[PDB]
Amino acid sequence: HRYRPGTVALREIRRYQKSTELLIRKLPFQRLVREIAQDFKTDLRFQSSAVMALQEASEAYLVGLFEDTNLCGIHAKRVTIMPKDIQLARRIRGERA
Amino acid sequence: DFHGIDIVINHRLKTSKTVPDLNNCKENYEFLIKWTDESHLHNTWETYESIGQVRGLKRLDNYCKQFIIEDQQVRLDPYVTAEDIEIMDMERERRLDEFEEFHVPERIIDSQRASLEDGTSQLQYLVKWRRLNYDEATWENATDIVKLAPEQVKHFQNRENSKILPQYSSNYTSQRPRFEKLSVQPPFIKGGELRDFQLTGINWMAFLWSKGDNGILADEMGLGKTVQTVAFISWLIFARRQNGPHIIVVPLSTMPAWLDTFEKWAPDLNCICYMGNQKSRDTIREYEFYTNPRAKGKKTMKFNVLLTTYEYILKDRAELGSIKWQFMAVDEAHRLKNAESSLYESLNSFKVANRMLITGTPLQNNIKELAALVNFLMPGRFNQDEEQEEYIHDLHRRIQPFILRRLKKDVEKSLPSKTERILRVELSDVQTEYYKNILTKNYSALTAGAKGGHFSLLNIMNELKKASNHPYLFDNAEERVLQKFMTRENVLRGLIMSSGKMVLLDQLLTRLKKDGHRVLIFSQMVRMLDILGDYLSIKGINFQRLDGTVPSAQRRISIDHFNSPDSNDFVFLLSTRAGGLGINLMTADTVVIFDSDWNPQADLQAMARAHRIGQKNHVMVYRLVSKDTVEEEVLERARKKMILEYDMDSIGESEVRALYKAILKFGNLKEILDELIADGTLPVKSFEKYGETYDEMMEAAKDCVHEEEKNRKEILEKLEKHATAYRAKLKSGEIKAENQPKDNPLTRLSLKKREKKAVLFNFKGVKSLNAESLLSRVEDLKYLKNLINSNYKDDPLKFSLGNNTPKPVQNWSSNWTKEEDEKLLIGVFKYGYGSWTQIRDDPFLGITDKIFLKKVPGAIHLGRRVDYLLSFLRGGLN
DNA sequence: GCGCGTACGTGCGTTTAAGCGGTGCTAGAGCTGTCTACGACCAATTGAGCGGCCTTCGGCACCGGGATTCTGATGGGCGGCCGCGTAT
DNA sequence: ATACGCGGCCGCCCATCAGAATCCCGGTGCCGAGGCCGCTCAATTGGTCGTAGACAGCTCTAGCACCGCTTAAACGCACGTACGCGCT
Ligand SMILES: Nc1ncnc2c1ncn2[C@@H]1O[C@H](COP(=O)(O)OP(=O)(O)O)[C@@H](O)[C@H]1O
Ligand code: BEF
Repeated sequence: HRYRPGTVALREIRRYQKSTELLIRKLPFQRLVREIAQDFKTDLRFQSSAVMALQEASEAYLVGLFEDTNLCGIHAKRVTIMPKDIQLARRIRGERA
Repeated sequence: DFHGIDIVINHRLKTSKTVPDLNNCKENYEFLIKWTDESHLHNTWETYESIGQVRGLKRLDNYCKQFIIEDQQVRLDPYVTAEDIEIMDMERERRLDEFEEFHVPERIIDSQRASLEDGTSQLQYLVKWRRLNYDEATWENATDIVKLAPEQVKHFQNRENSKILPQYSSNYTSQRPRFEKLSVQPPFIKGGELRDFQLTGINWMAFLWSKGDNGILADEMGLGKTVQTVAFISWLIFARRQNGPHIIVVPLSTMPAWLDTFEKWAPDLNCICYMGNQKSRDTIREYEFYTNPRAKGKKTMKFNVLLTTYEYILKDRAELGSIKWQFMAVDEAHRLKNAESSLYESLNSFKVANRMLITGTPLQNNIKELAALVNFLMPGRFNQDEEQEEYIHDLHRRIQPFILRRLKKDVEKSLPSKTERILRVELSDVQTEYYKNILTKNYSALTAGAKGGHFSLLNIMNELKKASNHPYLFDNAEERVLQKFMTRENVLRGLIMSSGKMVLLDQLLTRLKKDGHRVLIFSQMVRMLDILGDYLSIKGINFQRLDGTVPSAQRRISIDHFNSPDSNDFVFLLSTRAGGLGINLMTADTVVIFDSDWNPQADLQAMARAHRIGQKNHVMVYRLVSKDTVEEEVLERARKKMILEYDMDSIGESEVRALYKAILKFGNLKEILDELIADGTLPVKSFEKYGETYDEMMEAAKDCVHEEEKNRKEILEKLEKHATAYRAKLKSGEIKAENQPKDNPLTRLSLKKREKKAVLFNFKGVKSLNAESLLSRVEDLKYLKNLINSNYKDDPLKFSLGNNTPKPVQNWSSNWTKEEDEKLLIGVFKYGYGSWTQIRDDPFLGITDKIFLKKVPGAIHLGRRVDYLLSFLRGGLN
């Protein structure tokens, strides 16, 4: 496999693409919601899927984010996603001010 | 693969201030180092300038770091008490105890002859060590293997030789052999004698064994249930000749018991388990097969019995599914409770013939399991006030067969008595606050209001129940009852006080404390157990905890430490499912219950671990029933729940080719009939059929031998008769001595006597069988077997030549002297003629680098060597 | 950070075409007015559609039997052992 | 006292019988169209009434076009400064 410099960097990427499993765990996420959902109302219940569905939404939501972030990052002469790279992306999409 | 550091064992001083620096350890400390990829046994006292940069530097440095500070906390500080000195030293003591047991070997896995750099080949054994799993078994040569553990090697040979594999089992598939009621205890129970309720149990299992039906063992919690299966396994093996690899699945908690329970009640069948991970996975397969891979299902077969944890079933469902099994054992088979289980249809795929569950699971709680058990043992086979008689007419008549119900009324006559007392504890101060406020969101939302939301139902019917007696199970409880703002007395007092149960327990505990009873605490919740972990240490009572979070090795150490004759700790705390998991406690008398275990019967076994056949101190049980709470009601439902509790044709030429070689190798082979058949050498035929063929084969051998001798004998007389006639002429001068004919009788006679030609015959199979070769070795070995037997019996090797002189072998490559011959003979006496690697490798012989099978002597040289010695000392060359 | 390069901002003069209010013209939106076709509604009969329930052959990947090739003890015959041994 | 005989040992080429391994034929499990089907409640069928909306007439806004006086805005070019972007 050639040498070692930036060897995995592109490798993991590819394997992750071929797959289609959830990027983030499905146990911490499950409480995260239960916990905030309480603050806006009491005595809450949850459909098995409802979360499954959120996970799907969210994950997908972030990737998408990163996907631009990357571009921005490239624009900059950089291969590094940065704390702001996040902001511009959002700002111009418009949720971020 | 390199010589690098693996671990730390021992630390000591190297040489004759306030804190030792690393230099001090380097110039004043010697440390025992275990090397990488190498057993424990080769450990070296080495420093840093001694070895230099070696791969692996990390563990010593830290361990030295641990060492430096350790030195400051035993001798170099006055805040240290009496007790820390006890622990800081103690560690040294235990750290070595877990290191010592690796030196003792526990099983030899296989034997490989591998070559060395001096051109030599030496035998090595794959050695397995004590209380460790199949990994890191490294090869060690045989020289010292028997020099430290002779017993292992003796047994190592025995299994390989004891041809009793699943290769010869009787065809009773179609139909069975009529079976017999046993009176006596089978000559296969070395562990002892059982009683009058362990042999009959066995006679039913084996009794419906011959029906083609499977059965349920439903006896009390510990009526030698395990002995009944092991003996059941033993008598189905030397009764109906079943070598059929029996599969047994037991709990990860209860197997170590079983092994010893299997290796002490029945020596002769070996018991190889399944308890590893990745590496093991391979070693199991190393011995699980013969000759690497195998066409079809032609595995030669190297086990019968196994033990499997419930994990491992499901992780590798597939490989067992393929291999056939016809007998099943399982431990505490209440698992198959629902008919939607994963192991519930996992077990059904394993081609099987008979099953065997053995648990005391009550079978009226739900009718599901009652049916599930019946559906599982027998796939296919399956109220009203006035039809109930009609109903149990159907249920009693059908259910019984595959069922066993039998009371203690046995072995309990010796064992000291059983007893249980309830406890009515009423509520406290801070208690009502959280018995009252919690059933609303008044002050439950003021303090910890964010969490209120999720626990709100938890707290109602599956907490209040659990958080009724003790409110200390959340956050805003600890300072609630402590009325002040470090105090040590108050914390102890403040915690004992809040609960009705804590005080009641503290006083009873004290009450028996001075009288002398060992007390048990079974709590439902993990944390309660830390809670107490925190209090009892403080007030100085020696204990250990028994949770759901502990390595098999660590679990095992303490359980034994506890049942030993002189153990200080009379306090031991356990779990409901984790506590009653398995095991037994035989020293313990008292057991106390904090809260009922949301159900009837989880407690009944929970006391079963302590109340067993052994206990000689009666028994004592306390149940802390909360008053004016929610504990009460379940207790009543619990009651509702437990209301009901109910000839091979002839021998062909190839065998005749098989038998002839075996005689040259072993001599009379009539005694050894089965051992050869078990392994490749012989087909399965009745004992006589071979024995008669063995005898006529020599009978054919001698007749040809004599007939030939007679004929030459008759001619030889005729030639000498002529020979004398010439002799008269020779001294008379008619023919002169220095001018006598080319051909004349003297020459004819000479060639005739010096006749050299093998003697031959047929035997309805072989071509031109050697008549003399067979007769000569049969007798010579008979003689050597006879003399050493009657003078050197107890120890073979002492065998001596004494004066008698057999030829010197000057020019052979290696040292050859009379002692070497002494062993050479014993070697065949032990292994047979013609197998010489066997003889050369043997640790006992000591001939290992004097044999070379340009280097002499090789295989024929020895072959030449024995025939000459054996004839020589009987006087054969006469 | 720094340094090189150059392109893009700022200016003036030249130049080009928008914006303004002026008129004229008629097209196409918006209104208006009568008819009647096509969609809603109510009826009664009929099978497409949904839950409930279990089917069969073909394809991936593990498999099966028979002739054939390579390794091991066997064996008479020509040679060599130089060292104990009987006969004169 | 002195010389001849030989004896198993051994390298040699030369012979026999079993075991290993490749090719000739294979069974097995998984996936995806199929079939069966049946109680039935939504679409279809035959049918009446009435009303939107097509359609023809009409008039009456506003979108187009067109022109010329006036001029602000665009244009193009000249000059240099202060950034884009390249390197380290
Ligand atoms: N039938 C028996 N005969 C002799 N000894 C027994 C018998 N049953 C049990 N024992 C002894 O009692 C101990 C535990 O046996 P048992 O009570 O059946 O196991 P468990 O804890 O599973 O019930 C063992 O150490 C064994 O020596
Ligand atoms: F019968 Be037991 F608890 F192994």
